[PDB]
Formats: sequence, structure tokens, C-alpha cells
Amino acid sequence: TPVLEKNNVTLTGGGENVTKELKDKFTSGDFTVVIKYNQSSEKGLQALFGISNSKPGQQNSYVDVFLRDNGELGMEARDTSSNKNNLVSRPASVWGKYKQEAVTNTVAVVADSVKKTYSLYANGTKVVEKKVDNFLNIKDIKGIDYYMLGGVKRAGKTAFGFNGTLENIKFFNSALDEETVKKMTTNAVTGHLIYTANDTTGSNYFRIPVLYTFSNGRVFSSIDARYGGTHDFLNKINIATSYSDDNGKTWTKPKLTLAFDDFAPVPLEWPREVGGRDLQISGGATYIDSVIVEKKNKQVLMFADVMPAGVSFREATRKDSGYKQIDGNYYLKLRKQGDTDYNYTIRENGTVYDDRTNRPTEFSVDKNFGIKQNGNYLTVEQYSVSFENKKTEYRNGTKVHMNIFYKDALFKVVPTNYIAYISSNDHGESWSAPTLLPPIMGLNRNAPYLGPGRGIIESSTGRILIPSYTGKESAFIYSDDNGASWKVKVVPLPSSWSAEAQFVELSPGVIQAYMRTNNGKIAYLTSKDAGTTWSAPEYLKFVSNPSYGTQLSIINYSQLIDGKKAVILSTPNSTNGRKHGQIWIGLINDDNTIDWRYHHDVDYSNYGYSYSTLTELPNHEIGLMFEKFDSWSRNELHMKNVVPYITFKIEDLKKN
Repeated sequence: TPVLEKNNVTLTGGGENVTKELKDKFTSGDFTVVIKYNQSSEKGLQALFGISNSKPGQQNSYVDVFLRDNGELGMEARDTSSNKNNLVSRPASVWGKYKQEAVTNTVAVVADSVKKTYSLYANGTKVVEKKVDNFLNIKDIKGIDYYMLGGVKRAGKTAFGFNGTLENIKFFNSALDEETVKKMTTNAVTGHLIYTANDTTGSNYFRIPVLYTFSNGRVFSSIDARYGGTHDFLNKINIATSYSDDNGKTWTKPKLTLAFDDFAPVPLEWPREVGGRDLQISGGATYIDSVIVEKKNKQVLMFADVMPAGVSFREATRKDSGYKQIDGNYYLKLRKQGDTDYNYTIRENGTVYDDRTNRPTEFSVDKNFGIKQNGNYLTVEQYSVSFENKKTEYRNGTKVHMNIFYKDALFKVVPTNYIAYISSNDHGESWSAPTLLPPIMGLNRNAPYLGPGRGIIESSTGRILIPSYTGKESAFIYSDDNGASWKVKVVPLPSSWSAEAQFVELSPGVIQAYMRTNNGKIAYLTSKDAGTTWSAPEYLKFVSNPSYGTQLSIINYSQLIDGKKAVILSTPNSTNGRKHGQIWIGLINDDNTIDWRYHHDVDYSNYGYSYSTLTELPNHEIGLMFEKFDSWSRNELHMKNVVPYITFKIEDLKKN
């Protein structure tokens, strides 16, 4: 039961006094406030409400909940005389606008005196809970005399004035429990998540969404389910998938499609504070950065990077592919426990050979990288993770198959990165066992790193193209035999670009690779022979990003726009961070230049926008999934429920 409920309060910075209605209602001093609002302007710091001592000198005696122009939700509780100042917040908590309309959000704050915590909720997620030593409730702050909607009265003046409509606001004079407030804050925004914290995947975190529309009208998604927070590395990451047969309206419960079981797919509460956020899961085999393509025969391919347990992308050797060539064939090498050298290879039928004697052993490696001895699986104990802000990785008593990618294996692969792929003949419902890519970069180089998103089938040749990169070169992985065998075109770049790329076809035989650079710009290279040879890079003139850059998404679109063949591009566009997401429409001219005629700002310019993926829906609308946060910032690590799915008509995308 609310002590006060108000509704449809429209404000333009000036606030509304509710002192009469609330003074003396908070007898314990605890509170819960639930606010459903939309903003008419996002600029500045804006308080949804404010409870204060308004007198001269008591400016630092107040409680509020606030929004920032970047989507951060926070609260303060401050007392002037005792000089105590609490601030609790989480980045990337709310939405601003969506297709020209202010987004309705629902947030809440819970101040619990017994356990000395402030909790904040936004759109069904408890975005933060913090225990504080200097806890303050309404009665702890001396001389509270003013209760206000849409600001805080400080020294007789409205501060932090809110611009928007408080659609509904409820004040409660007790700390309401977690599940009740989650439910109260659930709304239409909550529904835009395909993957949610601790869903079927067992993961609390996701990054690197990929969308793809199959030829039968199924809309497919894949994502990194990152268990040990959002770290690229070290981590325990699986690839999860989910699909829609109704144009993206409803989605299957996620499946784990590429996963190792040296660690279980269980939810971990990863620390976000400065002293814990650098912590990593260190002992766990990983799939990361997925790429999808549909072949002409309707078979689907998914590629991902593979990292053995404990192997850092930074530290890992770049001068060993992990393969040995024997009588013209390439076989994966292994080192047995107790040996310094790699004396063994995986040859026909997974049989492990001792290369010194050239004889098969009693050991074999199955199609899922599991080790057998005389037909029986070897096992190891699985690891769990425990926190007590020290983290422990410990053996949990469950036996799993010993695997060549695991820390505790009898036979191990070379500690480097690999690429694996799997195929599906039923539009993504079931998948083959993984195949590791052969040493296409050479025996004495590591595999490339995939550029997440999609691959393409170039139409004139039927060549399958998969984007990847080395750190110094582009590596365009391809097959001219419908995916039976793979080759690579390696293209030196102007600098050390982390060249995450995507392809478009402009006209038959003519393709472009758009990619991330280390110079602030998006580069594109052009091939007029279906990827065999590439021009020097050119740069988009209208995107300006930080030097580190971000992944992009670009797709071909099937319908004419203004009479012309089109492409559609998604990227952040800001020098200040991974922010200011835009979708751009490019119209192909007869000379194969592009007229980049339209752009659309996805939300307000300070709102986070990192890795993204576009797809054309069967109805010819556009689906977008994206990281609605800044995935470079160390302040925005390890956040839950921050990778939404939204959609746009071309008519929406023409606006901005």
C-alpha cells in the first residue's frame, strides 16, 4: 500500500511540491519509491523526486533518485551536518528515445535500514545493490522539511529539475522485497531482451550479438554467453542461440550451441567495484566471437574462435598453428603430460599417434574433442567458482570428459587460438560436431580472429566469404567448393587495426569489406574479382570514433530504396566512447560508389552503443540487436540485461 501515489505529472524543470502529503508519513525512515516516467529532454542531471532540508546551509541534506543524459540511474542520500554522502548508481540502466518517441521506463529505489543497503531497479532488473557503512534513511538526515517531485529543493531553490512526465509515482514507507519491485518495474522495455541474465543459458552476462535471416523466413540469433562477467579474456564463454519464426515477435528459449563443460553453465555474481572488476575466470576453455552464414543449398554454417583453458589471447604464441604436416596432410598436435615437446598427432578417425614411432596409440579424440583410452572416456573434475571479494576456482566432484582444450588434460593442444565451425541442415535447430579450421595462415602462424556478424555468398562465383583479422592484416577466409575446403586471402593493412569486418556485394563480382581501424575511422576495401584482390583502403567521411574503434554491422537490403539498391550500416559514432549509435542507409550508384543518404540516431548521443548486428526481417523491416552500453569502459563491465533487440521500418530509418 502506497503512502502517496501521483500520476501524469508533466514537468519542465520546475518541480512539484508534495510536502503536505508526505511529511510525517515515513515513520521508520525506510522507503521504496517506484517511478514510471518518460523524459521530454535528456540533458543534465535530473531527479525524479527529492526529499530534502530546504533551509539555507542544508544543501547537502537530501535523498534523490536521478537520471543522467547517458542512461545512468542513480541515487544519493546525504547529510550536511554529519558530512555523510552516499551515491549508488549503474550505467546504462534506462532508455531515452526510440523511433522519435520518448521511452517509458520504470525505475525504483529501496532503502533498507536493517541491512544498510540501497537497491536500484530499472525495467525489471535490479541494476545495483550496495551495502554502505554510512547508511542514511529519511529520519537520519537532520531537518527534512521538503518533499518534491521532479527535483530537490536546496537552499530554497529547485535543483536537478526533471523534464518529462511522471506517468505514475508511488511512495512506500518500508523497504519492499526484491521480487516485488522487480515485478513492479517490468514493462515493455523488459520485453526487448532475447537473452536475459540467468535464463536457460545459466549465464548472467552476454556480449557480441549476431542476427541472421534464413531463406525460409526464420530469424536466427547467436551471442556470447559470458559467465565470468563481460571480459573478452580470461573468461568462460559459450555460444548461445535463439530463433524466431514470426518475424522477431517471439523467440525460442536459448540453447547452448558451442560450449565446453570444464566449468558448468551457472550464474556468477561478478564484482563491479574497482577492487573486484578485474578478476577473471582463469582456468576455462572458451568459444568466442561467432559468425553465421547460410549456404545456397540452405545448410547453415556457424564459426567461432576457440581458446584453450588458461590461454590468453595476449600471451598465446603467434608462431605455432597447433598443426604438423605429415605426408601432405595437416594434423592437430598434442603434448602429453610430462613431455616438453609435442610428440603426438590426431590422425584418421581421431586416433592419436606417437609421431616418434609413427604408430597409433591406445588413445583417441572424439568429434567433440574428448579423450578416450581403449574406447573408454578419460575424465576430469569440473570446476566451480566461489566468492568470499576473493575468488576461488575449485574442483566440484562432477566428472566430465577429459578434453584436449582443458587445463587438466593428459594430452593438450598448442596454447594458441583456433577457429571451429559447425553446420546445420534444419535451419539452426540442430548442429554437427565442430570442425577445427586447418592451418590456412601457414604452419607457423596462429589462426586469425573472426570478425563477428555474418559471412556472405558472393553471387557471381558462389564463393563463401568469412571475415577475420590478425592484428596487422585482414584475413578473408573463403571456400570455392561450397564449404568443403577453406582458403584465405591475407591483406596487409596500413596499421595494427583490430580489423573486425563485414562484407557487402555492390554488383556481381564486386564486394566491399567495411572494418574497424586503430585511427578513428571506418575503412572499406573494394574487390572487383569476388575477393581475390583488394584495393587500398578508403574511409567513411561521416563516422568519427575513438582510435581504438568498435565492431560494426553492414548488410545488403533486398528492396529498392528511392529506386536504388541499398546497404544498411550500424555503428557507434562518437569520439567520446562507444556511444551515439547510428543506422545509415547507403544507396548504390551505377558506378559502385555509395550515396550515404540517410541516418538515424538509435537513442540520444550519450547513451552507450558498442557491438551491433543488423538483419532484414522477412517483412522487409530491419532487426537490430546491440550492446546498449560502452563495452570499452572499465566502469561498464559485468552489467546484466544490456543487449536489446529492436526494429525499424525503412521509413523510421529515413528520420534524423
